[PDB]
Amino acid sequence: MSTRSVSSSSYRRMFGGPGTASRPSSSRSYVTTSTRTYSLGSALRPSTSRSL
Amino acid sequence: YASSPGGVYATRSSAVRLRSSVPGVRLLQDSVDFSLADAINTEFKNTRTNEK
Repeated sequence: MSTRSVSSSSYRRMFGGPGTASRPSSSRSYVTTSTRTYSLGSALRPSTSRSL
Repeated sequence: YASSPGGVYATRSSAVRLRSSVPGVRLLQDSVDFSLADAINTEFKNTRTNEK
């Protein structure tokens, strides 16, 4: 006794699917940086009466 | 006279009676036939009813 039942094992190699070359998910899942710069726009013109 | 009926050695067929490997990986190809071999056992009944 045989049959004509199809005999697919893994049969076309064995390695997963085509299928995930691990495209790198960069950490832009962080918060975008705080651009907290400051302008000292006042003291750079030392506004004082020397008339004393 | 004394005729011997000796020499009638019936051969027990001992086919594997298991389909491909474990419970099978094929089914169609197991040679649906053998009622031909038992209809040939009745051909050799009717052949001996003829021949004698």
